[PDB]
Amino acid sequence: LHKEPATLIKAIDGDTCKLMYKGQPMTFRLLLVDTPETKHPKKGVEKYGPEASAFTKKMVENAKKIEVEFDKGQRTDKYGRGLAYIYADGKMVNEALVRQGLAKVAYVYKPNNTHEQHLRKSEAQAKKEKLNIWS
Ligand SMILES: Cc1cn([C@H]2C[C@H](OP(=O)(O)O)[C@@H](COP(=O)(O)O)O2)c(=O)[nH]c1=O
Ligand SMILES: [Ca+2]
Repeated sequence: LHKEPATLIKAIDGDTCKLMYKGQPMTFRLLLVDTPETKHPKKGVEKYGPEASAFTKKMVENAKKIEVEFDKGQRTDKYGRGLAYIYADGKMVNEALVRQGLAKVAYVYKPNNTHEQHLRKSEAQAKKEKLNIWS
């Protein structure tokens, strides 16, 4: 995979944000994970949703550098959101969230699953430690 620079425009929630990519604003959705919902009425504000948003927001807003890394399959979903692993100063937001128990490994669609095992080992550690979602 290859990392590419991006510029934070606006953090929306734990797993969705707007970034300037290739001189074009677009919303991105984190690959392989799912932070709780805070916008959709069908799900309501799920437990830990706000916590996940705050964690992500702090992480991306305080970064000197943001990079996006597409996987080997499709680069956008049906809603036109970019699908990537996002790094804030070299730290993967997707993993950071899972490690804290603020996200679950979800939507594993191949061939977009290069980092699946890494994220799963982190989720296991969070459950093991009974963190947030796993408390
Ligand atoms: C992470 C991801 C989400 N999605 C879709 C699945 C869900 O569609 P439906 O909305 O039709 O259920 C939605 C979940 O994202 P949200 O957590 O933003 O809702 O986005 C993909 O298509 N591919 C992906 O890799
Ligand atoms: Ca979500």
